[PDB]
Amino acid sequence: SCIQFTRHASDVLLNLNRLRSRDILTDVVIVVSREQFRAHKTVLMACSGLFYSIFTDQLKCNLSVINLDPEINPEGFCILLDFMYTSRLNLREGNIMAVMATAMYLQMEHVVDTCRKFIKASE
Amino acid sequence: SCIQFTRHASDVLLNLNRLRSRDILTDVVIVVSREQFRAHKTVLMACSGLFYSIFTDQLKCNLSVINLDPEINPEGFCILLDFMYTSRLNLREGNIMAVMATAMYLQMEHVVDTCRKFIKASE
Amino acid sequence: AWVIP
Amino acid sequence: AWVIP
Ligand SMILES: CCNc1cc(=O)[nH]c2ccc(Nc3ccnc(Cl)c3C#N)cc12
Ligand SMILES: CCNc1cc(=O)[nH]c2ccc(Nc3ccnc(Cl)c3C#N)cc12
Ligand SMILES: [Cl-]
Ligand SMILES: [Cl-]
Repeated sequence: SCIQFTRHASDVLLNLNRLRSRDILTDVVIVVSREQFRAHKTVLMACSGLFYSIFTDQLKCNLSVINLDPEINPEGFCILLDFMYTSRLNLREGNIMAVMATAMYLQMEHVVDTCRKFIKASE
Repeated sequence: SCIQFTRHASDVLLNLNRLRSRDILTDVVIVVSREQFRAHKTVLMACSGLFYSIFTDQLKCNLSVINLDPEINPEGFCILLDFMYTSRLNLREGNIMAVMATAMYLQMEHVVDTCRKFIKASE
Repeated sequence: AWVIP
Repeated sequence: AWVIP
């Protein structure tokens, strides 16, 4: 018998991104080839199969720093982190290969899907 | 130049609610007349003016337990906590007064708005 | 906003 | 789903 407020989920995400901007209650640093990105473990888990596996592990859930594979591109990661917190993906000819490789590693299937479609269209 | 994945925000909220169900990375207990509710501080802050003020305070941000005013109804709080994590509000004739009073205390304006409208319609 | 889901 | 926002 519930009623639903259409904008609620987007408003929550907007506020989570504002907390990230303001570095409020961020609880992990993701290190990508020495570039560092502060984030909230719960948002990362909610968006990525890799982070869901990492932060549900009984030892890794307590880590304050996570180092990604050295082959991961920091710009690709930055673009995906922004997508996690905003639903908007800054996909460009110059970054699509890195974004797709990063999304495959992070296990973000919808992103991998749109990257494949954009690449196939340019062939 | 971004593209946007329409369902992303709702999918993130669905996953945050799954973490809450499974008590994964919950970091606060809200006590309402001895009833206890586990939650994520970031979701509470993202949904409520009261929790935003509490968890941005330099001392209160570190508390693992928050006690609400004794006049707050635990069922009203439970209904609002479910709304925070799902966008669905279980508003019924038997709970609307408690839900509205709780939403006013929690500073959730959209909820206070729909409660006022539903009450005005029954007058 | 509010709707019947 | 993907759209132009
Ligand atoms: C918003 C997009 N999300 C994902 C996209 C994707 O392509 N793959 C995902 C794998 C896992 C998760 N996260 C969960 C999956 C199932 N249960 C829980 Cl409790 C979580 C959490 N937290 C999320 C995604
Ligand atoms: C999703 C609905 N949210 C709210 C509803 C409401 O009626 N009142 C609100 C007061 C405050 C906040 N939270 C914020 C406000 C501004 N900046 C930041 Cl960083 C946060 C956070 N976190 C949220 C709400
Ligand atoms: Cl995705
Ligand atoms: Cl609200």
